[PDB]
Amino acid sequence: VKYAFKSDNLLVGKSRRDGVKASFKNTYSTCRAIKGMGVKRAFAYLDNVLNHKEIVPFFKFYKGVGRHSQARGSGTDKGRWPEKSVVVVKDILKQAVSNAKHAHKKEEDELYVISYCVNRARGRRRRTFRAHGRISKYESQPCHVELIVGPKPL
Amino acid sequence: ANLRLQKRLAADVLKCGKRRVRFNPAHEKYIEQASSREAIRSLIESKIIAKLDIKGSSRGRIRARHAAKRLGRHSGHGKRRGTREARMPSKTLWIQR
Amino acid sequence: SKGTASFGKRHTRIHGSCRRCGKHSFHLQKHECASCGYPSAKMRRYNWSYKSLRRRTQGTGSMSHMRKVYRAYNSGTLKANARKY
Amino acid sequence: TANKTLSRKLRLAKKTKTNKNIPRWVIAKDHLKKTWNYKRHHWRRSHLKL
Amino acid sequence: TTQIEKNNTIVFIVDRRASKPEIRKAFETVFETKVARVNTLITPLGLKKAFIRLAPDVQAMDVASKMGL
RNA sequence: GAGACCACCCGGCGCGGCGCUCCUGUACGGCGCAGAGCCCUGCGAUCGCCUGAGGGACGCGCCUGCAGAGCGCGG
RNA sequence: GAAUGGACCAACGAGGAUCCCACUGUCCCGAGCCGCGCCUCCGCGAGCCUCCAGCCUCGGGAACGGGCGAGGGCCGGCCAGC
RNA sequence: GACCGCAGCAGGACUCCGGGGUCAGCAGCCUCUAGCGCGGGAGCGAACGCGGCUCAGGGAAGUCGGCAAGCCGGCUCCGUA
RNA sequence: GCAGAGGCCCCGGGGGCGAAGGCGGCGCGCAGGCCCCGCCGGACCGGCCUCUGGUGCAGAUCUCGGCAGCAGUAGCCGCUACUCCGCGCCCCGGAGGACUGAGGGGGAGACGGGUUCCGCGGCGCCUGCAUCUGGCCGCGGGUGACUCGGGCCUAAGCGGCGG
RNA sequence: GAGGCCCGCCGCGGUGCUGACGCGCAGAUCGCUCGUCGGAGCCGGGCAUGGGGGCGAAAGACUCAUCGAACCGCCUGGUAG
RNA sequence: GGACGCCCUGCGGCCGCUCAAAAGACCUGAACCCGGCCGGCCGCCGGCCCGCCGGCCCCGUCUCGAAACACGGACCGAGGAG
Repeated sequence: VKYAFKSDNLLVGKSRRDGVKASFKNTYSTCRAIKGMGVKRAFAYLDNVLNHKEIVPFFKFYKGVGRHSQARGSGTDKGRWPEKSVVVVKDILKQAVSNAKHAHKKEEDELYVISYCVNRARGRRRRTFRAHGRISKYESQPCHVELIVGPKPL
Repeated sequence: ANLRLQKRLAADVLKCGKRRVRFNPAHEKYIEQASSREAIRSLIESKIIAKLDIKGSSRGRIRARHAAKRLGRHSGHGKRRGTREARMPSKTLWIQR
Repeated sequence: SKGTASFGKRHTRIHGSCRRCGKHSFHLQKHECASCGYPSAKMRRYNWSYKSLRRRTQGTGSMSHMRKVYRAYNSGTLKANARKY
Repeated sequence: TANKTLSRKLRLAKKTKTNKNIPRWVIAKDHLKKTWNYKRHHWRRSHLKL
Repeated sequence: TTQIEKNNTIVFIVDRRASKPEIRKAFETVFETKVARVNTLITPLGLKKAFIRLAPDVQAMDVASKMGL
């Protein structure tokens, strides 16, 4: 009941993490960027994003995201380099690729990221002290990351 | 590790601040093992732990300026920022006379 | 000045623990328990606050003697009474 | 405070003694499920005798 | 243990309503020993800790060994 | 040469040197038959000389030197 | 208008006015510079508001409309300012 | 550095001891001893804001008003309606 | 239409061969609404007649609970400041550079807190970034007096007094 | 060597910028500037005076962020054309 | 109250296990709200194969008169007044 991608006899490996303490917005974009990529390209893309060589393009949460030179061909001028999100996503995509190799003996080359589902989660609710003796919230926005690897489109 | 217990214990034994206590950069593991004043005293005798000198301010320039003010070199009207009465009180001069 | 700075000057105990009721309500200057009523022989019980009466009343505590005596009257105290009478 | 009264020292003492978590064995014996003293206090947030 | 070996002193938790004369006599009667001095503090937890220094002739190590310390 | 970010104009960049020019104003040191004087034959603020010196540079020219143009991404 | 005090100012005054000298970007008339914030990134992350909706011009209308009547504009999504 | 203000709140809250130099100074400016590097890091060097610095010639013409800045300032000796 | 009460439901109403509830789709009724089917669910539920009522919500600056867009936005602007190397953390050690500058960001008391103290281990929480840090969490300890202070004396004051 | 004398440090006040702040550092702060600084001074502890009362170099100020009459509970689910 | 194997530096994941069922820190699990994937480009009413044409101001409310530049209302669930 925790996996969105309902399998349809495709023999595709799956991994996930629940209550990840990262931004939901900055993790959804990281997973959206890797979708459709061979897991070898995705590992080198995520590594490049950490070295700032490549950029995670933000298609949904773009308000306040700076336009950068690296996002020229992405389809959106806006983009960023989330570091905590990339570390988390890489772990899930390494577990997914390991699960698919052990379960169906697929090769890493013929595995492509096929589906993802980042959902919002309940956050740690710390407090923020405002002026005129008032207390507000500093609630986090954690995420349930789901990464699936599979043969290729068509 | 956190050798803050051993810089507190050695400050007590050497009777100095923890800013004067210096450990050998090497033999750090031996300092880590010590957790008692006696096992700190042993490392002080070994010289693994040592204290620095107070290293206060040089008075060499100050003793030269005072020596030349004794000759009269540095006390002209420009260098006087206090009243003649404040510098030397008339009452004191009358009492001595 | 009226509030935060003046709250800084708060460093004294206006009230203390009551011997009779063990609440932080014994005034140390006037020597009177605001809740207990001590040093008075009688307890301070006011019918305007029935909630105050309910917080400290017979039955809030152990009632160790009364419980014993009530059971004994429902057992063999009544017989001892008739023997004395 | 350094010049404490005995009566005050003894009331404060009980608070330190009763500031203890539920023993793990007691949770197993009573099948408590909820596992927190709640009566526990923290010196910075608590206002004992206030 | 260092106190019992070097300062000939046995540390004993006692009733808080007890007094240094009563502690000295009680330790002497129960342990069959001679006590030169008693020093006592009421712990932060309410208990009373009494440092019983045994007389120089008596050896606290022997009394502690009989006790089980 | 252009700019908040982007974009724009250009690209084997660029770093460190060598000249040129310009900025400040004559470097440390050595020397002196300079120096008020002093007490010692030593001290001494200063002065001249070497020294339009030295130091500096983001401007121009050059390279004598390390370098420098993706099997990165799209396509 | 005379202890509902009248008149009178030496010395005082973070009191209220007027002028002179001095002085300065107050100004003519602005300009360059230095830090910090801003801005971009990494990690954190609120409050407030909210029928909807968010381009105009005219007309009617509770006589001063984003929405109605008639015209004229208008890919859509953002950013820094304002 | 743990108290009291919702908070490990550029907010308050009583005392004790108090080195050196410059100086009239327990002032300001540096320092010995002792303590220590604070709810985070980089890049850039926009407007604008804030905390400053300077500005030709004139000198309050600005403004409700010289607001703000600037001038002046220590000591010694003259000289004072 | 709702919730309960008294009856009925021809062999004694419908139910683990699937009740209520939830979800999607019909049909029926002018409509309030009702009914069926599938799927989830997992133990109860009605039609009709009579009876009873704390009986039907879009508003009340409505109460309470969740929670959106703003929005990865505003912000994380005091107290001069960190750097290199090493198990390398804002830990720690060494080395440079600083700062608080003896009405100290120094060392101690009174009060107020009440274990915050110390050692060992740890990061699930908190440390508004991080943590291998810590005042945080767990465990085990810690305050010794003829001479110091209370106690004692009296002050301002307050209580007591045949009454 | 006098003075409710003057300059000026801490202290104690709080003038101006009609500065910052104003979803603050803060339900009155922060920065400069300023009033004063041997005195009708300042500060701590104890103590007294209590709500139509107190206390007031008087401003209807102050009385625990509350004041032209405190706060707590109750009358009270007061009454409202 | 989670067999075993597979993995992972580890965290944790995947397989499945117990069970009637995960019912897995817990019964059912609505709305608001949001992420994946597939389909469209869209408010309401009417007509038709269905994106075109025609019509349509934001309710509740006092009021002579409210779309009002009058007032209350972000949204949804529960409670809520003869």
